[PDB]
Amino acid sequence: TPATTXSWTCITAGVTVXASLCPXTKCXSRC
Repeated sequence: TPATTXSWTCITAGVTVXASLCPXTKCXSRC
């Protein structure tokens, strides 16, 4: 796995948590 320096993996994994609680996350962002 050519996972250089925090690529897609780092992106998706982190994004997911924020959109979980992070304010503004359920306001149409996921609904």
